[PDB]
Amino acid sequence: MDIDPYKEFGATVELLSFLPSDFFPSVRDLLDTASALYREALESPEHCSPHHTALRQAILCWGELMTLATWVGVNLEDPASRDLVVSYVNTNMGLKFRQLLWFHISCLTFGRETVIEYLVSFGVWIRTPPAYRPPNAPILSTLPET
Amino acid sequence: MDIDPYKEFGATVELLSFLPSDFFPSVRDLLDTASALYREALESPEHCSPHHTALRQAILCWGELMTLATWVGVNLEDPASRDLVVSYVNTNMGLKFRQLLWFHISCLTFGRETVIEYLVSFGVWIRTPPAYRPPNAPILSTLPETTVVRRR
Amino acid sequence: MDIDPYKEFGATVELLSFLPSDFFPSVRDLLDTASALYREALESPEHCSPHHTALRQAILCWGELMTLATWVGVNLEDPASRDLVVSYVNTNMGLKFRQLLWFHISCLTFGRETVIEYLVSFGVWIRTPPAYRPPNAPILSTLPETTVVRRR
Amino acid sequence: MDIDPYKEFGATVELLSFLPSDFFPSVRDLLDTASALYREALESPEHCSPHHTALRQAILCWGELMTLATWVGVNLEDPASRDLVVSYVNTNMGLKFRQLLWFHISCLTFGRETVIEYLVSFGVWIRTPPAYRPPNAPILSTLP
Amino acid sequence: MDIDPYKEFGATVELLSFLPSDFFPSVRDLLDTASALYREALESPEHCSPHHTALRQAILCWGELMTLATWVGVNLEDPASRDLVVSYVNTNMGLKFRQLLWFHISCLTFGRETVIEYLVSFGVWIRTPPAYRPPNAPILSTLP
Amino acid sequence: MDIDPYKEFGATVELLSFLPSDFFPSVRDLLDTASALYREALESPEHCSPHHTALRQAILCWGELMTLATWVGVNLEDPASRDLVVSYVNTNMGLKFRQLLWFHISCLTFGRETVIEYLVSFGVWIRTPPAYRPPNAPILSTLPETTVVRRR
Repeated sequence: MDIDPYKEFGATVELLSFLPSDFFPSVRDLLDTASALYREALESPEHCSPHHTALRQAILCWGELMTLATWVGVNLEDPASRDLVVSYVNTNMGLKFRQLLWFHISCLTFGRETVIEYLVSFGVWIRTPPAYRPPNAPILSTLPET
Repeated sequence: MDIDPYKEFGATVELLSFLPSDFFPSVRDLLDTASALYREALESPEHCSPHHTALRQAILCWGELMTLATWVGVNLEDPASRDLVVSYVNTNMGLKFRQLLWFHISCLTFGRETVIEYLVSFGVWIRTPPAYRPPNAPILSTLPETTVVRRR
Repeated sequence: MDIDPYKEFGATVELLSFLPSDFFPSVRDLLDTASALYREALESPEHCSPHHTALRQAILCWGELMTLATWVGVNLEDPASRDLVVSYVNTNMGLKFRQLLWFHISCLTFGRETVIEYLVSFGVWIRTPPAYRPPNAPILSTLPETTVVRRR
Repeated sequence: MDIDPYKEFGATVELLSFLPSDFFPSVRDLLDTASALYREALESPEHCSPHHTALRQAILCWGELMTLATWVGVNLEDPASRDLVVSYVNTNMGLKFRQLLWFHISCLTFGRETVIEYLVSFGVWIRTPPAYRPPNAPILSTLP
Repeated sequence: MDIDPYKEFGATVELLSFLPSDFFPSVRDLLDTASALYREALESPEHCSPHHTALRQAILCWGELMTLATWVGVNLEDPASRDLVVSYVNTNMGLKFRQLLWFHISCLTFGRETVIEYLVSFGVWIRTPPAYRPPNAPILSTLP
Repeated sequence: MDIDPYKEFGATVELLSFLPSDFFPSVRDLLDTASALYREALESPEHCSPHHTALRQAILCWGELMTLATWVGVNLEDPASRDLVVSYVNTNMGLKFRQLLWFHISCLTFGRETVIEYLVSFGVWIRTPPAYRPPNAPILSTLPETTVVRRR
């Protein structure tokens, strides 16, 4: 079955690929951000939003993957195999999780539509040659202008 | 951060613990049932209900796990380490996926409250000692077992 | 082309694939039943329903296959080839034809919405492991108590 | 069981017997035409018409027969019987499939009336003796 | 990117594949016809129709390719590669240009419906076996 | 024939010929942008606008040119001829294609009347000699202050 994790929200894996891989923060900062801002709501027994349920599923899966990594670290008897698998897991699933968490945390903080607008603007600016674009990179902010 | 995947639906992992680990069907049967009943909803561009969102997330994760399994299948030379990894992944994640799929599929077809009522009935019947259990264990169905329809 | 024969009727190959091979009667029983109940309607030049058209095509196809079986049985000098061909044809196409005939006859007798529900019930009951399965399957029948008394 | 596939559609085998067996095109051209013009409908979840229903069953049946042709090609070791079976299946059932496909494709494209009057007429042209038969055989066309 | 040039106009490559490659006229006859009938419109400052837009781009592209054919003819010294390049450019891209020009010129002259029914029908005449194919192949005409 | 591709849109080759070669992004950027913003509209079977039709023709033309580049790269035995042909094709047609794609994408994003004014402004500023030219060119941008705050 062909399922896209962003289609229910209107976003596409073709819109997220548009930004460069090095843009997204590390998992440690995104998990800390989530713990700081939304821990209580996530543990709430109500369906606050579809964003909360997606975050809940993604966090539990990452936990299970980390448990698997630790079990491979105790069980697996040779250094090359354990090293190879720890690298593979960390890099590929970390990048995927990083994109998904950044998208949902930004949608909750700034509004999904506003976040998508910011994404498009930033992608467009990274294509424009530097002599012919505004000098400061676009950033999301929540301070008032006054 | 401590999250329970059932708690937003008003069940608990402890309530499901009443079911024995070998109760749940195989992964292939659950995926076949989902393919038969719900493909068009799951693909559709609407958040029809929280159950569809949860199913969507679970399926993608299982898919990525299978991809990793196949990648380990190519990459590692030593058979024993890859065999250990594959057996671990299949057994441990398979059982968890099996439970979550059974729960969300049953809640969609029968109704979440109806599924909770079954769980309770199954638990009550399994506590009874074997010398006194009636042989008709509870099962979820929509029909009288002896349904007769007389057509004109 | 890829086609699902059931999709036009709102069922799927997946949903029917849970029925075991012991469930279907013999081809001789199904042809007897189809004739005894519907010969005149089938021979009518009217589009009575899509079920009638599907039954018509299938019957003629099986007739042609039986003609092929009689031809191979005459022409080939080697009994091993004859036996291999006849056994393959009878077992595989007879089982496929048996499933399709049972589906259309049941839809005509009971009605589709009813057949969908009964099929779903069977699929749910059969996936239950035998240690927990109640001993008697769901039955679909036109005689509820097999005692026939003067109608009203 | 007195089962004529054209009878529910208002023709008969006997009427269709006016066309010689050499007339009908190859199975490949018919399948190509069907794939080009009706692929979407023949795979959609509706009975658009009974012509749509009959075509689906026929296609699936040819599929099963071709699958059997593949099984025979592998599992019999005597080449002579294997060839005899393949040649018989292709020639005899392919002729019937070609007739049925041509009839339903033509009925969908031109309409029953257009096709059937055409049968009755091509027939009239073929009964004419060679010395008076015009070289332009009748042909179906939508151009006014 | 799933880009079929006929799809926005209600045909497909697959339908257009009924015509053999020998059928389409030479590029010179098509360009002569376009110059004789639409030179004024194809050079006026309006989008009279999307057929007018598609034709302009195609003509400019053929122009650039022919300019490249002139540059290759001068700047490569090995004659064998120079000839191979010229022959490849002319044969392969000229076939595609001929198909596209024929389609748009015909759609402008006779109208989409007239052209397309014609495709569906010429196709029907070609699938007929040689022993029964009438010698008069279908042809587009405006005469009543 | 002689044709101006811009004349149907109310611009001319002359007006655009003032833009320098350093102004246009790479072809890889423009194809990425065109896909990311308009793939579904382009694949729609509807005449959304003449801009869509022009973009469609150009994309297919560039695809065919790239096919030619791969063919020449295989078939020719002499690397000098290959390099001369590939470099010519890439530089001249890539620059032409880059200009046309930038024009149509900008017209779709900003709107034509706006693009005309901006082009005229650039042409006026660029013809000024550098000793008197103010140091920063006119900019056309969708983000005025590159600080993005919750919309109204």
